[PDB]
Amino acid sequence: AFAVHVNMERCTGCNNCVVACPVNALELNTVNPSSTDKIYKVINGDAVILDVKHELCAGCGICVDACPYDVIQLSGQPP
Amino acid sequence: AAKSYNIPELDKKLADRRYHLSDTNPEFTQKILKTSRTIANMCYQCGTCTGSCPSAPRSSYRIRLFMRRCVLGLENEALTDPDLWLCTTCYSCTDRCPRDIAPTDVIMAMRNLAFKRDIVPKNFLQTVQLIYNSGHGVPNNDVNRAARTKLGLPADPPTTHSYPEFVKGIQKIIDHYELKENADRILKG
Amino acid sequence: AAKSYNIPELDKKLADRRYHLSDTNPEFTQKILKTSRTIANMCYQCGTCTGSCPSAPRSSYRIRLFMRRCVLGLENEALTDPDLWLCTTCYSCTD
Amino acid sequence: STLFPKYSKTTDGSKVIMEQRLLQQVNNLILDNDICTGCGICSEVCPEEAISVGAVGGVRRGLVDDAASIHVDETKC
Amino acid sequence: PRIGVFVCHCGTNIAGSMSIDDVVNYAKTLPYVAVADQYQYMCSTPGQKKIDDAIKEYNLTGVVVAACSPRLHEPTFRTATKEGGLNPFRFEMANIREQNSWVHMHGMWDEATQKAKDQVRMAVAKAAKLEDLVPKSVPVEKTAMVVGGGVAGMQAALDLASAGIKTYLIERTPTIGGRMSQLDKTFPTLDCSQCILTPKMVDVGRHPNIEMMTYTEVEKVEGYIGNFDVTLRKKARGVLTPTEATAKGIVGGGCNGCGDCSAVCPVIKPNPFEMGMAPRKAIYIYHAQVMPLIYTVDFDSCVKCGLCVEACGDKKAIDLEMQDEFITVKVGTAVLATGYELFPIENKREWGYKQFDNVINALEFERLICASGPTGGHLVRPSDGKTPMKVGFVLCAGSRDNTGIGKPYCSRFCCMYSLKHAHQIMEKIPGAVAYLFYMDIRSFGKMYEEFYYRIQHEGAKFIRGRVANVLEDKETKNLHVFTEDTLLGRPVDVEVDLLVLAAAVQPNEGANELRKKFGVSASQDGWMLEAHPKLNPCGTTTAGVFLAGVCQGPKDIPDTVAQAEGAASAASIPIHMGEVELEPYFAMCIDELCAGCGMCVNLCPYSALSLGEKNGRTVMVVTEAKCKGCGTCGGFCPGGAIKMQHFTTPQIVAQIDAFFAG
Amino acid sequence: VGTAVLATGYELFPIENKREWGYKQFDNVINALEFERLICASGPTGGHLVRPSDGKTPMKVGFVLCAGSRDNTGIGKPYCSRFCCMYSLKHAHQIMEKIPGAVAYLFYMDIRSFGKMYEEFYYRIQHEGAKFIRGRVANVLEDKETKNLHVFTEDTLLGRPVDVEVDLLVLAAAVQPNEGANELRKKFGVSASQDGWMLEAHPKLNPCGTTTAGVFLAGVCQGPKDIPDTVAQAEGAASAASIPIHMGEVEL
Amino acid sequence: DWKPQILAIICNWCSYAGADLAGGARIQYPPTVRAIRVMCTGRVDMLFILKAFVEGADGVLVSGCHFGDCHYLEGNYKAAKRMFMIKNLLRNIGLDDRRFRMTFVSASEGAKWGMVMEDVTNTIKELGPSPIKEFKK
Amino acid sequence: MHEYAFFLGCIAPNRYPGCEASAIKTSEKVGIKLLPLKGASCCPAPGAFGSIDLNVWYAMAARNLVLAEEMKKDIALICNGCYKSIWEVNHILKHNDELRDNVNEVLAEIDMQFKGTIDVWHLAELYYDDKVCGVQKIKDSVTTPLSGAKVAAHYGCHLMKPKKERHFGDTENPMWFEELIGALGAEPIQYRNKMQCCGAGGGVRGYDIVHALDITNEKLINIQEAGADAITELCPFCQLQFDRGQIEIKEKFGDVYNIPVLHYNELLGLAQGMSPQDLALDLHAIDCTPFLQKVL
Ligand SMILES: Cc1cc2nc3c(=O)[nH]c(=O)nc-3n(C[C@H](O)[C@H](O)[C@H](O)COP(=O)(O)OP(=O)(O)OC[C@H]3O[C@@H](n4cnc5c(N)ncnc54)[C@H](O)[C@@H]3O)c2cc1C
Ligand code: SF4
Ligand code: SF4
Ligand code: SF4
Ligand code: SF4
Ligand code: SF4
Ligand code: SF4
Ligand code: SF4
Ligand code: SF4
Ligand code: SF4
Ligand code: SF4
Ligand code: SF4
Ligand code: SF4
Ligand code: SF4
Ligand code: SF4
Ligand code: FES
Repeated sequence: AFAVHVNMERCTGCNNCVVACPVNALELNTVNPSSTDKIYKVINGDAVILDVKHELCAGCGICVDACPYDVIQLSGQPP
Repeated sequence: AAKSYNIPELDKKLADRRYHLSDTNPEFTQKILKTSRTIANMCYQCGTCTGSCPSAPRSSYRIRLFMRRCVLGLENEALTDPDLWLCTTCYSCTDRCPRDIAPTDVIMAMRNLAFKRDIVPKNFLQTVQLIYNSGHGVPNNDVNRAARTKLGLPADPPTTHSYPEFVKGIQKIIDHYELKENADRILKG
Repeated sequence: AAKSYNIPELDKKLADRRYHLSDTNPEFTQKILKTSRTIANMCYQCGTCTGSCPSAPRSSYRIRLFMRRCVLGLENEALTDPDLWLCTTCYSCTD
Repeated sequence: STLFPKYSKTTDGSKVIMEQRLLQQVNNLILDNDICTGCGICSEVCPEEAISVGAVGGVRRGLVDDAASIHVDETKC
Repeated sequence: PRIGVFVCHCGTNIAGSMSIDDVVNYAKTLPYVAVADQYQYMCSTPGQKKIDDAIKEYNLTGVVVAACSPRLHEPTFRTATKEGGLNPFRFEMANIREQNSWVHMHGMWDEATQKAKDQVRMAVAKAAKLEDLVPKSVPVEKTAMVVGGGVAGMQAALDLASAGIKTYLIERTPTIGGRMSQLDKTFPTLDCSQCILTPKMVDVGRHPNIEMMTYTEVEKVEGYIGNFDVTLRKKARGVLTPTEATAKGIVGGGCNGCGDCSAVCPVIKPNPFEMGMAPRKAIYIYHAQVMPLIYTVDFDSCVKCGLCVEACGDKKAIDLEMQDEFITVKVGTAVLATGYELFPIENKREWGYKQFDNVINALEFERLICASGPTGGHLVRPSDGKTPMKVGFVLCAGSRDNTGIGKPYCSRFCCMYSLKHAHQIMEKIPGAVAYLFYMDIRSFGKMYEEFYYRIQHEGAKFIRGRVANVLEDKETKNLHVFTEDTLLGRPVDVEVDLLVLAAAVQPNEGANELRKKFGVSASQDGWMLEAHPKLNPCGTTTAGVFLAGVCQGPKDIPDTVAQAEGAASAASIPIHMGEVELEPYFAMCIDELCAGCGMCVNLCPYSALSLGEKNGRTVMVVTEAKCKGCGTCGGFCPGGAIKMQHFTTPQIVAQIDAFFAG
Repeated sequence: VGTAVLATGYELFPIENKREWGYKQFDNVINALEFERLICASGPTGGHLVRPSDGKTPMKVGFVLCAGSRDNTGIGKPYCSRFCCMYSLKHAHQIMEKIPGAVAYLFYMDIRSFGKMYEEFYYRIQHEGAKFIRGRVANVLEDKETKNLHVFTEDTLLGRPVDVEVDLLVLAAAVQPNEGANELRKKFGVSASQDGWMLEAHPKLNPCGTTTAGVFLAGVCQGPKDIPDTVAQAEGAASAASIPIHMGEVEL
Repeated sequence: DWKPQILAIICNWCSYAGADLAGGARIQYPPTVRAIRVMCTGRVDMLFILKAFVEGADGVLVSGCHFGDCHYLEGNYKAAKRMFMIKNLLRNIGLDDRRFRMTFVSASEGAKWGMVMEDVTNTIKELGPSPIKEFKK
Repeated sequence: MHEYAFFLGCIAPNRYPGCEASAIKTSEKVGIKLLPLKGASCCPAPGAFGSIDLNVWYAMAARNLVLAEEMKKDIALICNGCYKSIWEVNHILKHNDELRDNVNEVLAEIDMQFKGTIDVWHLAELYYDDKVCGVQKIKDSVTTPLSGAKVAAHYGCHLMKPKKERHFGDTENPMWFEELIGALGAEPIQYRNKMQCCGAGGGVRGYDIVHALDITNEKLINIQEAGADAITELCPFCQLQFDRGQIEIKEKFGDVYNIPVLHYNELLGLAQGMSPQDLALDLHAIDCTPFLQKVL
C-alpha cells in the first residue's frame, strides 16, 4: 500500500513501467484474474499513477528497476 | 542647572538633566500612536526589545529608551537623537515584545516626525530625488545595460525605465505630499 | 563590536557595549566592600540616592549607576569614569 | 511540557537505531537492515503492536533508501 | 390586594437623580396601592421597622420596595417582609438606582423620573399578582467527596473527616500528595516537603472516616445540593490491596510493597513523577513514599510476560486481567481540588526549551535537585552529566504575556521558587553563581521579603531584564542568554551552563471536563470560578460544590491550605444541619391543562420532567427537587400547562401591560 | 468558651517618622485610608477629592508606593504590606475617572499584582493612562505659595532625576498590628513572628492554628492580606475551631 | 410628542448582572429601555414578545448569556431558536423585524450593555413609531 | 503552468540581472510562468522611503499593486524588502478602510483605483508550496548535483518577520530555506546567530556604513567559522550588502573572506544547468570561481 512518485519532467513515455508492474499484469496474464485495477497508464506521454489512494502497490521495485532513465522514486515510509 | 546663563558651552555643560512635567508632549504621543498604529503607551520596560536589537551592542541606540520617551512625550529628546537612524527595521523587537507593541513602527513614526521638522540624513533625500527622476531607487546605468544585453535580456527592464509615461504619475504622487519640494529645500544648504 | 580592528576611532565607535561575565571583577567588589565598610552588595536599585544627589541634575553623575558597577564588578568602568569626582560627599544618599 | 523521555529514531548507516533517552538510562532497539528478511515474525509477535512491515521487495532489492524493511513506533515500543 | 410602595433615597444616590416626591405621589395614585412612603436608608433597621409598621397598620398584602438591585437586597427585604406577618415571597423590588440613577445622572432628570415611575408601576403590577410560596427543604446525605489528592484535597478530606463527616478522596493517580510531593524544599522556611507532608499523608491513609480511592476518576455526576449521584471509574490497577485480596479469598494477603515485581519486570518506561527523567518498570510506584504502597501495573505498557506474578508468589496480589470497575456513590457536597500543570513552554521558541539540551523547567529542576530524584541529588547538566557552575533563571517565562502564546496573568509563586532554587544551587555547588533575569521580583507573603534579602545576601545576581532569546554554543553546549540590563542600561550576554525556565502554570489536564461534569464555570483566566470574587472565594454558583487549591487560581501551599479548610467548612455547613432549603422557583404542572404530548420532556437539561399516569390521563410530572427554575419548559408549553412559581405568565404579562399603561 | 478565634486586624504604620515625605508638615500629603475616606461618597466631602490646603480640586496626584516598607533602616517595616500596590492602582483609577483630565503618577519600585485578575487590573490602569515612574521617592518639598508638592526621585528606567510637581501626594503606608494586639495575644498565650504579627502553628501546613491549643488566627492579624485571602483564612480558622466542639471530647 | 417605547427582557445571571455593573461603573446611556428580569432567557415565551409588539412596543430587546455560559446549562439555545422564529414571523406579518433583537451580554460587560442600550435606542428612533398603534383604530 | 506577474524591483534588474534571468528560466522549467509587470517601479523601499513618509509609501506600493490588479494576476517577488512593501501594503489596505480611502483619493489624480483583489507571493514561497512547484519538483528539475558544497543560508528579516504579521511559522530556527538548498544537492550548514540582520535594512546602509558593515561582519565571521563556501540569500538588498560590503570591509577594516554571495535563483540556475556567463556571475564583487570549481 506504498506510494510511488513519477518525475514527469524526465518521463519519456517508454511504457516499460506499465508493462512491468506485476499489479498491472494481473488482468491479462493470470488465470481467473483477481483484481483488474492498474497503477500506471501513459497519458499524454508521461506515466500517470491511477493508484491515487495508495492501495495496490506492493513495493516490489519491478517498476523502479524497469524505467531506463531512473525517474520513479519508491517511498517505503507511510505517506 | 540653576538657570539659563546664555554662555553656550556652560549651558551645554550644566543643562538641566531633570525631567519635569513641562517636558511632556501628549500631542506628540498621540501623533506617534496614530501614525504607528501600535499600542505604544502599554510598554512596561521589560528590555526584551533592546536585548534583541542588533544595533544596540555597537552603539548607544536603545529602542526601550525610545519607547520610554514616546510614553513620556519627550519630543525634542526623541526626534533630535542621532541614534534614531540606526534601526535596521529587522523587526526582532516586534517579534518578541510581550505586550504586542511594534517598537520599530514607533521608530518609523518618529522618523516621519523628524523629517517633518527637517531632521533627516541626506541619503534619504537623494533616494527621493532618484525616485522622482526615474521611479527607481537604484537606477540602471550603461555598464548594466551592456551586461543585460550580453545576457540576452532587453537593455532596459520592463519598468518605468522602459515605460517613461508612468514616471509622471509617480511624480504627481510624490508632489501631492510635497516630498520633492521638501527634499530639495533641505538639500539646499 | 564584531572584534578588534586596531583602528582607534573605529574601535571607539564600535566598542562592545554588551556586558559579559568576563567583565566582572569579584576582587574589585571585595576590595570596595572592605574599604567602604558598608553593605554595598545589597543595593536593589531603588534610585533614592540619585533622586537625592545635588550633582545629578547638572551632570551625568549617577550614584546608583556607580552602585550597580560596584555590585557587578565593573572595574575599569567605575574607576575611569570622570564623574567619579563630582560627589560632594553631602551624604544625602546615605541619609 | 516535559522533555526528558526523548524518543529518537536515527538511521546510522545501515542500522536503524531506535532510542529512548533518560538522564542516565537509555534503551536502544537496533535493527540491522542488512540481515532483515522482510518476514513479519516480528510484527506478529510484538506484544505492544508497534512493529509494522514496509516495502519488503524494494528494500530487499536495494531500490528503496528512505526506509527499512520494518518500521517500529519507538513511542509505543 | 393591598400593596405598599417604599422608595429609598439611598442617601442622595437616588434623590440626586430623580424626584422622589413625584415618584411617591405617582405610587399613591397607582391602582392597588394602599400606602406609599419613602426613607433615606430602607436597608437599615429603621427602614425594616417602617416596612413592618406599615404592614401592620394598613393590612398590606404585598410590599414593593423601589431601591437597589434584587441581587443585592432580596434576602434583606424578604426577611423584613416575613417579620411582619407576610410570606417572604409576597415581595418585589423595583431597581431604580443601579438601572435608573447611576445611569441617568447627568442633565436628564424628568426623564429619569418617568423611568422610575414606569419601573414602580411594573413592580406594583407584578406584586399585585404574586402569591405565597414556601421554600423546599431537602435532606442532605451525610457524606462528602473530595476530587484531588494534593495538599488541598488532603487538607479538605482531613478537615471533613475530623469534623465527623464520612469523606471520599478521589485521586486519578496511584498516590496522593500532588505537586508538593515533587517539591524538594519549601520557601520561605527551607523545610523538606516530604518530611512535612508525610505525617499528613499517613493521617489520610489511616483515618477511618476517609475512603481513599486512588487511581479513580469521576465518570458522571447527576443530582443537586441534596444527593449527588456520582459515578466513579475504578481504573484497573492490576494489583490487589490486602483487604481486597482477603475479600476475593486470598488469605495470604495482597500487596505489601516488597518490590520483587518491579525487580523482575523487563519493561522500562519514563516515570511521570520524575517528569520523565527516571526509568520505572511496567509495574511500579512513583516514589518510595507513596501513601498507598500498592504498586500499580501500567497496562498500556505491560507485555503480560507474567514474571511479576511469579515474583509475587503466594501473595497473589497481581491480577493481569483486571478491568475498569464502575461504582456509583451518593454524596451530599463535593469539593474540587484539581491543581495545576506547567504551561507548555516549548511554544516560546526563542528560549530553546525542547531544542537545547541544557534548558529545563522548574519542576524538572526540583526533581534534579531533590535527593530522591534521578540523580543522587546532584544537579548535573543533561547534555553531558557535568556539574554546572553558572545557572540562569528565566522568570516570567510565558507569563504576564499578551501575545497570545503565554499567559496574561502572574503565576504567583515563580519568583519565590526561583529564589529557592538559586539558594539551593549556591549552597549545594560550591562557587556556583545564580543569575536571575527578572522583571518585578514579587515577594509579597509572610517572610518573603526577608527571604529575598537573604538570597541577595548569599550572592545571587539580579538582572532586571526579560530574556530576549537564547543561543546554544555548538561545542560546549553552553547557553548564551541575551537580554538588556534595564537598570544598568546596556545589553548583556550571560553564558550559563544550565538555564531554568520559571514557566507559567495552567489548569490541570481534564480539569475543564471535570468542572463541566460538576457544573462549574470558568474565569477569564481559565481557572474555576468562585461564587463572589471577594466574599466567597470557595463556593461556586452551583450549590453544593466548593473549590480548594490552585484549581481556583495559582497560590502557595499556605494559601492553598487555608482555602482548602475554608472549603471544608463550607461543605460541612449543610451536612451538619442535615436540611437545606431550595429556592421555590420550581415548575408545577397543571394536570387538567396538560395534554400529555410529552414535548416538554426533552427541554429540561436536568431531566426533571417525565410523562406519568394521573387519573388515567397521561400527564407530565415534575421532580420538584430536580427542577432549577430556569423556565424553559414553561416558556415552551403551548397550552400553558406549566406554571413557574414566582415568574408565572399572568405575572409577566401584567408587567408588560403595566409598562404600556399610560 | 471552648475555643477562641483571634481576628484583631491592623493599623497604618506611623509615617510621620519618615521626615523626608512631609506627612504631618505639608497640608497636601495624606495617606491611603484618608484618601479612601476622601474619595468615598459617604465621607467628609461629597465624594469630591479636594486639596486639604485650600479645598480646590487636584489635577495631578502622586502615589508614593512602598512608603515605610521593604525598609531596613529601622524606621519603616522590613516586609511588604501585600495590598498597597493594588490599592494604589485602584486610587489612581478612581482619580482618573472622577476628575476629568487629572493625571495619576505612581512612584513605584516593583509593582506587585500577583493575585487573581490583578495583572489584568494593572494592564487596565496603565491603559487608562496612569504614569508609572520606577523610582522610590527621595524627598518631598512644598512650594511655599501654591502649596504644591515637589516630588524628587530618579526615573530608574529613563535614567534621569525627576521633579514632578503634584497637587496632592498620597503615601501608600505600611501596615502594622493593631493597637493593643500584643496585649490581647499575651492574654491568650500566642507568640509573635519575626515581623511582629501573631505566629501560626506551622508556617506551611497550619497557618490558622497557634501553638497554644484552642486558639486560632484569622485575617490580617496573622499578616497582611487582601479581603479574599482574609475570608479564606477566617473560614479555615472557623473550621479548625469547630473540629473539637463537634466532637465534644479532646485528648490532652 | 413621540418617545420610543422599548422593552427589554433580561436574564438574571448575565444581563441583569451586566446592567448592574454598568450602573455601578457609572456608564451613562439614554433612559428609553425598561427591563423585566426573568431568571433565564429560556423563560421568554414567544407570546411575551408578540404581546409586547401588539400592545405597542416600538422595539423589543431580549438579552441573555453567551452561548455556553447559561446558568442553566442550555436555556439560551431555546431562546435563540425562539427569537430566530420570531424574527421570521414579524418579517412575514409585515412589521419591521429590526424592531426586535437578542443580544448576548456577559456578567462583566457593563460597557457592552451601555453600547447595546445606545444602539437599540438609535435604531428604534430611525425606524419610527410602530404601525400597530394606528392600524388598530 | 501557473502564471504570476513578476514585480522585479530595483536591484535585481539594475545590478544583478542574472538573478532575474535565472528567475524566469528556472521558474519556467518548473511549472511557473513569470509575466513582466507593465511599468512597475521601485516598490517604495520600506526603509529608505518608509522612514521618510508612510503615506507616499502606501500610495506607491498601491500603484504597483493596481498595475497587477489591472493585469488580473498574482504578484511574484524575489526580494524580501519588495515583499515587505508590496505584500504588507496589500494586506494593510485590504483591511483598513480609512487608509483605503486616503490612498484611493491620492490615486484618483492619476485615474487609478485600489480594490484589493490579488495576492502577493515570494518566489521561494512558491517553490516551497506543494500546490505550486514543491521541493520534490525542484529535486526533479535539478540536473547538476552541486554536491560537495557547504552553503550557508541567510533568510533576511522582511520575509519572515514579524511572525504576528506573516504566515511562515517559526522565526527562531526555520529550516524551510535549508530544504530548498538541500534539494539542489548542496548541504546547508548551520552557523551561530543565523537569523541575524545583515545590517542593510532601514536605510542604515546609507546613513552609517561603518555600523552596517559591523553588523554584516559579525555574520561573515560566523559563516566563515562554520565553513561555508557560498551564502545563498532571498533578497537583493542582502546580496548587495554581503557582496559590496565584503569589499568595503576589506578596505575599511582588514578582514578578508572571499565568500561568494548568490541568490537562490542563481543557485537554482546552476543546478538546472545554466552557464555562469548566462548567470552573469562576473557582475558580483566577490569572485565565485572557487565555488564553481567545487560544484563543477
Ligand atoms: C516548581 C514549583 C515549586 C514550588 N515550590 C513551592 C514552595 O517551595 N513552596 C510553596 O509553598 N509552594 C510551592 N509551589 C506551589 C505549590 O506546588 C502549590 O501551592 C500546591 O502544590 C497546590 O496544591 P494543590 O493540591 O492545589 O494542587 P496539586 O498539588 O497539583 O494537586 C492536585 C491533585 O489532584 C489530582 N487531580 C487532578 N485532576 C484530577 C481529576 N480530574 N480527578 C482526580 N484527581 C485529579 C492531581 O493528580 C494531584 O494529585 C511550587 C510550585 C512549582 C511548580
Ligand atoms: S512497486 Fe511493484 S506493485 Fe508497486 S507500482 Fe511498482 S511494480 Fe507495481
Ligand atoms: S518507465 Fe520511466 S520513463 Fe518510462 S513511462 Fe515509466 S516513468 Fe516514464
Ligand atoms: S519589549 Fe515591548 S514591553 Fe518590553 S521594553 Fe520593549 S516595547 Fe516595552
Ligand atoms: S527593528 Fe530596529 S529597534 Fe527593533 S530589533 Fe531591529 S534594529 Fe533594533
Ligand atoms: S544604594 Fe541607592 S539605589 Fe541602592 S538601595 Fe540605596 S538608595 Fe536605592
Ligand atoms: S554624597 Fe551627596 S553628592 Fe555624593 S552621591 Fe550621595 S547625594 Fe550625591
Ligand atoms: S522482519 Fe522482524 S522477524 Fe523478520 S528478520 Fe526482520 S527483524 Fe527479524
Ligand atoms: S436599600 Fe439599596 S438603595 Fe436603599 S439605602 Fe440600602 S443600598 Fe441604598
Ligand atoms: S511482588 Fe506482589 S506484594 Fe510485592 S510489591 Fe509487587 S505486587 Fe506488591
Ligand atoms: S506481566 Fe511482565 S511486563 Fe507486565 S508488569 Fe509483570 S513482568 Fe512487567
Ligand atoms: S510570580 Fe514572578 S516569575 Fe512568576 S509570573 Fe509572577 S512576576 Fe513572573
Ligand atoms: S405540560 Fe405542555 S408540553 Fe408538557 S406534556 Fe403537558 S401539554 Fe405537553
Ligand atoms: S424550569 Fe423546566 S426545564 Fe428548567 S429545570 Fe425546571 S423543569 Fe427543567
Ligand atoms: S505591596 Fe507594593 S507598595 Fe506595598 S510594600 Fe509591597 S511592593 Fe510596596
Ligand atoms: S441564565 Fe441568562 S440566558 Fe440563561
